[PDB]
Order: sequence, then C-alpha cells, then structure tokens
Amino acid sequence: AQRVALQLVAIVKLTRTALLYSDPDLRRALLQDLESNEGVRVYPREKTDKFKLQPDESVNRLIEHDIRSRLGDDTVIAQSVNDIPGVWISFKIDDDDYWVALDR
Amino acid sequence: AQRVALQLVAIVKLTRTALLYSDPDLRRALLQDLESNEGVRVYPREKTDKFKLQPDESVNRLIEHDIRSRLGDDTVIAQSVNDIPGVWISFKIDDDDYWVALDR
Ligand SMILES: [Ba+2]
Ligand SMILES: [Ba+2]
Ligand SMILES: [Ba+2]
Ligand SMILES: [Ba+2]
Ligand SMILES: [Ba+2]
Ligand SMILES: [Ba+2]
Ligand SMILES: [Ba+2]
Ligand SMILES: [Ba+2]
Ligand SMILES: [Ba+2]
Ligand SMILES: [Ba+2]
Ligand SMILES: [Cl-]
Ligand SMILES: [Cl-]
Ligand SMILES: [Cl-]
Ligand SMILES: [Cl-]
Repeated sequence: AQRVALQLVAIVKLTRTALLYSDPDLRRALLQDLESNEGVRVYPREKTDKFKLQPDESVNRLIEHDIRSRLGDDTVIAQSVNDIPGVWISFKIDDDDYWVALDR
Repeated sequence: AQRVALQLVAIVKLTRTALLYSDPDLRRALLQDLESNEGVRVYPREKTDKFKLQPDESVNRLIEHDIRSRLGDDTVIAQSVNDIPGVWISFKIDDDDYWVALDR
C-alpha cells in the first residue's frame, strides 16, 4: 500500500512541479519530453472526461487512500479515462485541471 | 534490483526535466519546491565534490548498474557527497553538472 502510493505520488508531484515552473514558451515541448522520455502523459482534464475506477482487488483501495492523503482528497484515480486504459491520476494547477496517465 | 532503480531513475529524470524546461526567473523558486515539497535536493556538482560509494551489500551494485544503464554510464551514485549522507545521484544538463540528493 504505502510504497506504491509513495512512488505514484512522487511522479505526480514532480510532473506537476515541472509544469508549474515551466518556461511558458517551452511548455508544449516539456509535455513531449515527459511523455517520450519519462513515460508520463499529461492531458488537460475536461469536466466531462469520463473515468472508470480501478477494481477493488488486492491493495488498490489502500493505495488510492494513501495517494489522496498526499495529493488531495479530490484526486481522481482511475484505470481508464474516456475509455483509454492506464493508471490515471488527476491534479490541478490553480483553476486548471489535469490528468497524468501512466502505463499499468 | 530493477524496481528500486526504476523509481530512482524516474525521480532523477523528472527532476532534471523540471530544471531543463524551467522558467529561468523561477529556477531558484523551483529548487525550493523540489526540496521542500518533493524531498529532492538539487545541487550544482563541483569537479572537486568528494563522494563515497554505497556499500557492496544486498543489491546496491545491481541497482547502481540499472541506474547507469538508464541515466548514463558516467552517472555517480553515492551514499555521501562532501560527507553529507544521502542517496546521491549525479546528472547533467549540457555543460552543467548536478547532484540530486534523496533521503536514504
Ligand atoms: Ba493532505
Ligand atoms: Ba477547474
Ligand atoms: Ba477548480
Ligand atoms: Ba472544479
Ligand atoms: Ba477547470
Ligand atoms: Ba543508455
Ligand atoms: Ba562539466
Ligand atoms: Ba561536461
Ligand atoms: Ba566533464
Ligand atoms: Ba561542469
Ligand atoms: Cl500548454
Ligand atoms: Cl473510462
Ligand atoms: Cl539557478
Ligand atoms: Cl563523501
């Protein structure tokens, strides 16, 4: 529980941080780097993006509990967004909502 | 071996990325965020910074092998730099050398 959640939290936080402090002119280039080089796909999150939860198997819900405690109670953790499989974790910068998608 | 190394690689890569694409005016502020919020201390690496290897115990050398395969053959991995304990991993942006220090 704790260990997996800690790693996922670290990834989301470092990714959000990279975006937060990014040179606005290089922000699109940064998103390409994160995806290709770090395997981290960032997307804007639209209010109408649909999602499906990870199953209640193994320690998923405990992992999810620990992630929200560290990232924020309103964090969405999902196994798909708009029918696209992955490990999906939402985050925010100010008024802007985002997804991070990782490979399962 | 693989798993620990993969996580450390991810941290170093995301950290380097954040720095690489950072707004130059916010770069010092970014370093504060990484340290306080992500527990990642970045330092410039000076050619005369001394270091001490992690012991050859457990799977340390295998972890180190996997880290270098992903980050670069010239990567230094150390248990201390200038007598300061931690998990230290070097990285570069162009001509500039850096350390990342994590808690053990
Ligand atoms: Ba909290
Ligand atoms: Ba919003
Ligand atoms: Ba809002
Ligand atoms: Ba809202
Ligand atoms: Ba919004
Ligand atoms: Ba290589
Ligand atoms: Ba140099
Ligand atoms: Ba050099
Ligand atoms: Ba050199
Ligand atoms: Ba140098
Ligand atoms: Cl953008
Ligand atoms: Cl979905
Ligand atoms: Cl600087
Ligand atoms: Cl040392």
